[PDB]
Amino acid sequence: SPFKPRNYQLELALPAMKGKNTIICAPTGCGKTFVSLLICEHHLKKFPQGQKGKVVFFANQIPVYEQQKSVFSKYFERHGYRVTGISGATAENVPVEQIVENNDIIILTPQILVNNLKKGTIPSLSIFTLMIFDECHNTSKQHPYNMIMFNYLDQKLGGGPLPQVIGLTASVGVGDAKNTDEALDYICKLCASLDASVIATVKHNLEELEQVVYKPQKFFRKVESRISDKFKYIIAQLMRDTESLAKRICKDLENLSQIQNREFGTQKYEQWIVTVQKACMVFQMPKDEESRICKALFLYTSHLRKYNDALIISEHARMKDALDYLKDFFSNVEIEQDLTQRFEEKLQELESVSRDPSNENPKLEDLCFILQEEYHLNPETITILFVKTRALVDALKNWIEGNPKLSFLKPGILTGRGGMTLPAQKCILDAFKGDHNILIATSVADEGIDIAQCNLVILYEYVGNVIKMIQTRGRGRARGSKCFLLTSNAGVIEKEQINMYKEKMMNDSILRLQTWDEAVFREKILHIQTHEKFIRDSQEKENKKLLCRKCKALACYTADVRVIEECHYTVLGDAFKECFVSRPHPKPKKRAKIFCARQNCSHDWGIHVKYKTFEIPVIKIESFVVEDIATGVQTLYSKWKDFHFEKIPF
Amino acid sequence: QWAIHPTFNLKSLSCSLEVSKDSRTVTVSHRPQPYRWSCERFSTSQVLCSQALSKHYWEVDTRNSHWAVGVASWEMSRDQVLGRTMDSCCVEWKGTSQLSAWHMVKETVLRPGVVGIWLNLEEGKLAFYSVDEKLLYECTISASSPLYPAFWLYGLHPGNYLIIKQVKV
Ligand SMILES: Nc1ncnc2c1ncn2[C@@H]1O[C@H](COP(=O)(O)OP(=O)(O)O)[C@@H](O)[C@H]1O
Ligand code: ALF
Ligand SMILES: [Mg+2]
Ligand SMILES: [Zn+2]
Repeated sequence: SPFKPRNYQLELALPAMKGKNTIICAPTGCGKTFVSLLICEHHLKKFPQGQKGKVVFFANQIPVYEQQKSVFSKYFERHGYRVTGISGATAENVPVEQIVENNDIIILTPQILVNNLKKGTIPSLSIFTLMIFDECHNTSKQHPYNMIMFNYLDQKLGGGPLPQVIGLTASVGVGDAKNTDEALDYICKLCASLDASVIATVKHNLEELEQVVYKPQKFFRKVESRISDKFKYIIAQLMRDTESLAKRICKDLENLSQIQNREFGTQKYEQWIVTVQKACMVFQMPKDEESRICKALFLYTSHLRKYNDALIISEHARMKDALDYLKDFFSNVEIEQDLTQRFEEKLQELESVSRDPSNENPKLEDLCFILQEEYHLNPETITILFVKTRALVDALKNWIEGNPKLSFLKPGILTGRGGMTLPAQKCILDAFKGDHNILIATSVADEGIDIAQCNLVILYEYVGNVIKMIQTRGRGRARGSKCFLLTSNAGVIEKEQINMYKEKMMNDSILRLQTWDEAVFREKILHIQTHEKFIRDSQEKENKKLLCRKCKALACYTADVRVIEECHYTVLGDAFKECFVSRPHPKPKKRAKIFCARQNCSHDWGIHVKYKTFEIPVIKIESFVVEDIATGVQTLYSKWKDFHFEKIPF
Repeated sequence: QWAIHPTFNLKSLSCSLEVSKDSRTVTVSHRPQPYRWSCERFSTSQVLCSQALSKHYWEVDTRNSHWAVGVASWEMSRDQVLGRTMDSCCVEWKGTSQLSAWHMVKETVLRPGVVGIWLNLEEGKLAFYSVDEKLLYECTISASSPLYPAFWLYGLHPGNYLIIKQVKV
């Protein structure tokens, strides 16, 4: 009620009010949600007595879903329209076939609608009259939005009434253009993909926009690395030693992988290790010596990979975290005794260099400096920090809570479900309206969190396509806000600069497109839709052995595996009941795990679980190598979809 | 007459902040300046005058963003924020476009200008001035340990420099 509609909202609403399928392109923070409110209200009130229509509203991430549902519920309570929502949260849900019919406004996540359409419970899209697509720029190759549109267009082009389509965006996306022409082509293809005739952008009331919406400012921070790293040097020495050990047993392995000049802390090295594994555990010999060599190479490569992960975490996260991870692996888990001696040799030196604060990670130093100086300048402010990986979320949480210098900070974690839950996310969000001052977020904090007060956005080695850049920068709804990209690589800065340009070129291309005459636009859109529909339509149309990946013991055969509930795999038979051994006090204790029978091979196959009445063990294809019963060939399967056999029920 | 002709010290310089060869200029560098790691290093964008003060006057200009000028003892914590600890008393032009004087936990807020500090430890009085001249907040503080002028500069606005101006009688 207290919200007073501004002029530019009416301007944007106009074409949709008329009743054409439209796309709205506006800068972040202008209040496109209120525009959707007004369009929905005007469209619904238009119908005559005795006839009513439905409204559908999607969202990708759960917190966005929750806040949109709350906004709609608060706005439309007074008119008496009944709204509702569906999500993964609702358990034992009433069948949707009629919860669509009972209510007026329905909020969803597109996967639900796609599921129902594929199953067929919802007959056709004609039950609806208005479809609103938030963050509409994602309508592309296989995103669920595009599958919904595929159903829509396949229905329209062949032979019932169809609903109006409205899309909202803050950046339509440029794709991979190298010139204005390809940007124009990409935008035209996008508009065709969702059957829109009009693109609406505010121009008449621009000046009003400038003092209504404050554009955030951008900054870069390059941080150099240390020339001398004791931990890096000693771990690299361990790398050289372990590599020599691995080299000595094998006849050759320089030649096995085409990769060359492998650095130590690079992902290329990790790919090399994975390739050497997948090439060596598949290597066969004419027999116990074969298993022994396989075991030795497996252990060597596993420790190599674990140390490489420790190195990358060390160069990203703080000093202590890498040693924590390594010590946990060693303690939790012959040759392995030798390697344990090797690590325990250096442990104390590693701890000593870790507790020397002079060798602290420079990135953390500069991040402390930025937070300190900002919070000195403004005592009160709400800032968001963006990372790549949840492990880094936990690491930064601990490091922030453990710094006496940053007594100001009050942390709040935020991440996608699976793991924080839905009500926890809702509470953390609502608290910011409160005693929290900093929010550590993963990728879910894009596409609109709408915190009314945010003046600082920090990117911790977080870059990508232009869409992510714009959606990250836009989070600073509060005026005077700033964004800081912190990194230790110049190429990242270059990518950021070129992405800024790409944004500019897209913004010019859309203005060029707006000049085109109507009904030629629609004609070329129809042509593109027809061509793409033709392309898609014509686009598409035993008893083997399984053995332990580490000791090559004959685990089982696919003739004895019965799938339960189409989604779990198990095997019956006393023969399998000897080939493994459980653990007396399993590490989770929260149920007993499976392990290789021979004391030589401590390899985790699967886990126990109980179906309705029966306790049974289940295995993962990630544990075995498959071997033909006729020939001696082998492959490796990482995922049951690739494996092909006689899938048999319980 | 009581005025001294102070100069910066090169032992408490911040890696982000740079000093000229004449040591009469401080400024904010575009990129970090690698320096010796020491327990003395602030790890934050403030510096101290070289001269120790155990009847002395010295004045700085605020022309050319966000600044704090005051007095601090050597026994102050290096990582602590200027003007909020026990040993420090300063005046800062805060981000709300206001000038204020900060005491142990308190902040008395009151148009920026070129500032000056006149101290008399024998009388134990601290006076802040604006040259136009004008007067700022005056206090009665005397420290057992000899003090130094403490200057904090905004650490993210490149091209922002501070010069102590050397007037004569
Ligand atoms: N009439 C109004 N007056 C003031 N603020 C408004 C009004 N209508 C909407 N808003 C603000 O707009 C915000 C929603 O913006 P939103 O559309 O989510 O941004 P974006 O365009 O980036 O998606 C809300 O936080 C609300 O405070
Ligand atoms: F649509 Al937005 F922040 F870009 F809510
Ligand atoms: Mg939005
Ligand atoms: Zn085994």
